[PDB]
Amino acid sequence: AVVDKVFFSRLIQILKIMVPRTFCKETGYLVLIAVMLVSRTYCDVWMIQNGTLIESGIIGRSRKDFKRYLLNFIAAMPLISLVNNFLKYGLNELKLCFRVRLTKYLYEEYLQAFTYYKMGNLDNRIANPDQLLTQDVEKFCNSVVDLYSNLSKPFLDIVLYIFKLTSAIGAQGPASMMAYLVVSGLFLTRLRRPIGKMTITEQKYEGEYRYVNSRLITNSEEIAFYNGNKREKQTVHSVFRKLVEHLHNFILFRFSMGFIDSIIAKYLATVVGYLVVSRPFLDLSHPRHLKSTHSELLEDYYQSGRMLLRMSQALGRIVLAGREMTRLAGFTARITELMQVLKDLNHGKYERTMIPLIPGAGEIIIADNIIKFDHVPLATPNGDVLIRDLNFEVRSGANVLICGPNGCGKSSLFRVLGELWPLFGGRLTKPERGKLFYVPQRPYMTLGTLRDQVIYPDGREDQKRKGISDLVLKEYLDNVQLGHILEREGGWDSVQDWMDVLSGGEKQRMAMARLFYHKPQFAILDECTSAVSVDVEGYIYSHCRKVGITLFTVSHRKSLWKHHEYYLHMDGRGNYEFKQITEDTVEFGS
Amino acid sequence: AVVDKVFFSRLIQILKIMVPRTFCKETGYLVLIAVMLVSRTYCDVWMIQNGTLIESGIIGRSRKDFKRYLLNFIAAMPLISLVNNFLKYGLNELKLCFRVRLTKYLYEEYLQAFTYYKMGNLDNRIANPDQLLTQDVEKFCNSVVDLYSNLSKPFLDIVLYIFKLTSAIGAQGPASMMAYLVVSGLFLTRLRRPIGKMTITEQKYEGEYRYVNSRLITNSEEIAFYNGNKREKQTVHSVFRKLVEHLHNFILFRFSMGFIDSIIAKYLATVVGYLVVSRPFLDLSHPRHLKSTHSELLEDYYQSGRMLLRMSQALGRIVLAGREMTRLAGFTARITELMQVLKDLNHGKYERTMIPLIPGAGEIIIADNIIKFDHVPLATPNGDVLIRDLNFEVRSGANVLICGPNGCGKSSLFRVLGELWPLFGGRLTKPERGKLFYVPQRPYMTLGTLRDQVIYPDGREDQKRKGISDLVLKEYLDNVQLGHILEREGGWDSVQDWMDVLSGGEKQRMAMARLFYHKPQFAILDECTSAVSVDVEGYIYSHCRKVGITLFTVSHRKSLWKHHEYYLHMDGRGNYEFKQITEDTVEFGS
Repeated sequence: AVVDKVFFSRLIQILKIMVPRTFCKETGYLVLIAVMLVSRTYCDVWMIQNGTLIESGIIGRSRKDFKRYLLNFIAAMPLISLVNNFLKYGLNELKLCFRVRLTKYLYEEYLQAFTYYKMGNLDNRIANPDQLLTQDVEKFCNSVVDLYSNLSKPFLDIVLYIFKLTSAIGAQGPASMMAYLVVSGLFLTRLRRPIGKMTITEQKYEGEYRYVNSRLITNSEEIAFYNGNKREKQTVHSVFRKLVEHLHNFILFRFSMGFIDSIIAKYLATVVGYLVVSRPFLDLSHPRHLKSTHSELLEDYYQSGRMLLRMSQALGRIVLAGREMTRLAGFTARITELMQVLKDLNHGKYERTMIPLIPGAGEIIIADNIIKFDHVPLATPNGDVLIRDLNFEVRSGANVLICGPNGCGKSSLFRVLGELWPLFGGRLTKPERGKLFYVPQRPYMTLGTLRDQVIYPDGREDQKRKGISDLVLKEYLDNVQLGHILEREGGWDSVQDWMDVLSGGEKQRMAMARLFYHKPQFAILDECTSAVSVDVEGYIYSHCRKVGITLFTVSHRKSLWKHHEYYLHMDGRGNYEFKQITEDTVEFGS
Repeated sequence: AVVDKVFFSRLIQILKIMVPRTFCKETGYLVLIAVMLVSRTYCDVWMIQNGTLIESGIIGRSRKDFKRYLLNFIAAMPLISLVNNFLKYGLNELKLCFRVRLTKYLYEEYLQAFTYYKMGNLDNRIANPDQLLTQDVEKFCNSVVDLYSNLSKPFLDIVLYIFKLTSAIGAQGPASMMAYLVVSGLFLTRLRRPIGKMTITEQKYEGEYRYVNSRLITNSEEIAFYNGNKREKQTVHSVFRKLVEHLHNFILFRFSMGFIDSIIAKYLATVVGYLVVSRPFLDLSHPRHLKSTHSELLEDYYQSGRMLLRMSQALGRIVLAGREMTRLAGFTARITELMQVLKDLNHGKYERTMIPLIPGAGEIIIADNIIKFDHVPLATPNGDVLIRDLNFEVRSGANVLICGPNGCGKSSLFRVLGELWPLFGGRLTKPERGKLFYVPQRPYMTLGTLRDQVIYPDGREDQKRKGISDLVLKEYLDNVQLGHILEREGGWDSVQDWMDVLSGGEKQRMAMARLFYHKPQFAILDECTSAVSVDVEGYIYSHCRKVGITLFTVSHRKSLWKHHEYYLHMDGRGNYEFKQITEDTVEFGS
C-alpha cells in the first residue's frame, strides 16, 4: 500500500465513472455538502461566543442579561440541529449513489459472452470473485467519502481559528502552540518505536501455543496407547511459560512509556496554553486592546481560551485522518486489477490457465444441422496434448455413442464443443451457441415458478411470442409423467427451492421435458439416466427420433448400445474409432 | 444470556478458584488498586479547584497570583501521572494472574487418564476444545476485571460530586438534573425502537444478494451452454434493487431520529444546567453564602459549573458499563459447562456417544504375558452390535494374524483392546496399559531432538536411569539401517519438524526402532509396512522372535501368512475363526 502518482491516477480514473456528467444528481450532493461544511463552523463560533455572554450574565448577578442571552439560544437551537443532521444525510446518500453507479458499471461487463465462466475457471488471476464484486465495492465507496468528509472539517476549523486569534492574541499566539505540538508529536513517535516489535513476537508465541494444542487434539488416539499424559503436559507448560514471561516485560514497558507520555503531552500543553493566552493581559501598557471593565476581560479571556482548544484538537483529527489513504490504496489496487482482467477477458486473451499457438489458431464457420472435424487436434491449454490429429464427420439423423473408460479427456471434448475452451489448430463447423444443450447428472434448477423452470432460457413474454398455451405445457409434462406436480404447490405461481423439493428422477425428467420443449438441433447426455424406467427412456428416444434431433449418449448401456448408429471408443491413451455398427460389439474387447 | 441468581452463583464458584487463600499475591493487587481508585478522584477535584485560581490570576491582571498558582501545578504534575499509570499496571497484572491460575487449574484435569481422548471422540457435548481452552479463558479473565474497573470509578465520582454540590448549590441542585437525565433517557430509548427491526432486514437482504452471487458462480458452466447471460442479470438486478430501495427508507428514518435526539439530549441539558447553577447567584437576599467580591464569585461559579459536567458524564459511563454482564454471562456458562463435562468424564460416565448396560459392565484383571477372551461380546456404544459371543485365547510366543475385508469392526477391537472404549459384558485380562504399543501407517513424531524421538514415552533422566548409552542407541538405529541420520542434522541436539524431514519409510523404520528399544509384551501392526524391503522385515521379525515379544499382524501378505501361527478370519457379517495352521490356506476361499 503505497501513495504515489500511480495511486492518484488510478483513483481519478475510477472516479471518472462515478461522476460522469456535470449535471448528474451526484453533483447535487457535492454542493449540498459544501454549503453545510461552511455553516457548521459558523454555528460553532456563534455558540462559543454566546456561552460566555450567558455565563457573565449570572457571574455579575444580573437577571436581565441572563434572560436575554438565554432566550437568544433557546430560540436558535432548532436551526443548529438541521445543519448537523443534513450534512450526514447528504454524505450517506452520496455514498449510496457511488455504490450503485460502480456496481452497475461492473455488472454491465461481468456478464458478457462467457466472461463469468472464463474468469472463474480459465483464469487464476482473481480467486472467488463473488466476494470481490459484493464486499469490496461497498467498502471502497464508504472509504472514498469518509476521507473527503474527514479531511475537510479540520481544515476549515484551523483556517478560521488561526485568523480569529491573530487579532486577539497576536501573530505568535497560534504559531508558538503549533510548533510545540509538532515537536512533541515527533519526539513521542520516535520514543514509541519498540511497541511495534513486541506485538509481533506476542502473535508468534500465541500461534505456537494454539498450534501445540491443535497437534495434541489431532493425534490424541496415537499417544493414548503409551502414557502420553506426562510429556504433552510438559510441552504445553513450556510454551505457556514462555508466553507469560514475555507478557511481563511488555506490561512494564507500557507502564513506563505511559508515564512519560502523560507528562509530555497532557500536563504541559495546558501550561503552554496558559502562557500564550495570558501574554496580552499581564501587560498594562498594551496598545489599547484592553482598557475596559471586568465584565469584558472575562469574555475576552474565555473566548480565546475556548478557541485554542478547538484549534489544537483539529491538528489531532487531521493527523489521525491520514491513516485512511493507506487502507484506500488496497481497495483501489484490487478494483483496478479487476477492471483490467475484465477488459482482457472481453478480448481473446488469457493468462495463468486453470507446441501450437495457445490462445487461438483456427476458424469457426456457422452452418445448420452439420458438424465437421477435419484436422482438428484438441488439447488442454496447459501444454498437455490429449490426442493427435482427429478426423470424423457426423450428419443429421445419426448418433454418437460414447463408450470407454471414465471421463478422462472427454470432458475437454465437451467443453470445446460448445465454444468455451480454445481451438488448437484446425477448422470446424458449429451452430450458433444455443443449440448444444448439455444436461449433467443433476439438472440446473433456478429460483422461480414452474413456468420459468420449464422455460428457463426464456421468459414470460418470450413464451407468449411462441404461441404456446398452458395446455401444451401440460401435455409436455404429461409425456414424462410429471402431471401430478401441478397440484403439488398449487400450479404455476409457486415459489420454492426446487433443490430439496424434487427428487433426482423428477429433476432428470424435468430436464427431458425442457429439452423436448426447446427442440434443439444437438444435445449431450452425460449419465443423467441413472434413475429412470425402461419405458420412459424408450418413449423419449422414440419421440426425439420422430422430431428429428441428433443426440449424444454417454450411457454405455446395452439397450443404448442397440439404439444408436455410430460409436466412439477410446482407451485413454488416445485413439478414436468411427464406423457404422459391428455385428457383435467393438472388435477390441469390452 | 440472562442475569439471575444462578449467574452470580456460577461466577462466585469460579472466582473461589482464582483467589484461593487470603494472603496470596492476587490480593495484593486488589488493595493496590483500591488505594488508587480513591486517589485519582482527589487528584481530579484538586485540578478543577486549581484551574480556576490560575484563570482568575490573569483575568484580574495580577502577575503574582498567576505565578504562584502556576508553580503549584508545575511542581505537582509528576505525582498526578504516577497514580493514573499505576492503576493500569495493577489492572493488567491482576488480569494476567487470573489467567494463569484458571489455565493451570483446567490443564491439571484435562490431561488425566485418557480424558483428552474421550472428550474429543467419545463425547459430543463440546466441539473443538482447543479453542475453548485457549481463547475463552483470556476473554473471560479480561472481562471479569474490565467490569470491576468500569463499575467502580463512576460510583466514586458521583458519590463525591453529589456531596460537594449539596453545599454549593443546594439539596435540589443535583437531584433536579438526575431526574431530567433519567426521564430523557427513557423517552429516547422508547422512541428508538424501530432501528432494531430494520437492521435484521438489511442483513437478510445482504445474505440473499451474496447467496445469489455464489449460486451464479458455482453453476456457471451449466448455464453457459444455453445463453445464461440475460436471466441471471435480471435476477441480480432485482435483488440489488430491493436492497437499494430499503436503504433509502433506513437513511430517512435515521435522519429524523437524529434531528430529534440532538435537541432533546444535547441543547437542553445545557439549559437545565444553566438554570440549576444560576439559582444561588440571582437571589440577592440569599442566606449569606455570597456577599463577596468578583474574584470570588468567578471561582464559586466555575467550580460548580465544571463539577456538574463530571457528575453528568458519570451516569452515562455507568449506564454504558451495564452491557458487559450480558457478554460475561456467555463466558461463565461456557466455562461452567466445560468444568462439568471434565468432572463427568473423570468418572465412569458419558453421554451423546460419537441391549446390555452401555457405560460399563464387566471386570478387568491384570496379569502378565497373557490375554483371555472368555464370553466377551464387543460392540459399539451406539446400540449397534458387531458380533455375538466371542471366545478365544492367545498365549506368549504365538501370533494373531488378521485376514479379511477392510477395517470394518476391527478398529473397534483395537480401541477396546487398549482400554479406551467401554466393555459390554464379559470378563477379560490385560497388562497395565503401557504394554500395547499400536503403530499406525504414519508413526507419531513429536517436536524435539532424535533422543526424544526414540525415547518419546520417556525423557532424559529416565533414559539415564535405564543405564543406556549413546552407543547402544547407535546400535539400535543401525539395526534398521538408519545410521546415516546422525550426521543429517548434526546429531542428538537438532530441533526440526520431522513431518517433512523424514520419508514414510524412514518414519516407519524409526517406529520399529522405538518398539525394539521399549521391548513391550504386545504390539499391533496396522499396514505400516507399505514401504519396506523383504530383508528388513525378516530381520525385525527374527529379532522380535528372539527377544520374545508377541506380535499382531494386519498385513495380509503371503510371507506374513507364512510367518505367523494363528489367524483370525471374518467376513464382515460377524464371525471369528481361531485355529493353528491350515496346510494350504483358510478353508473358506480367499
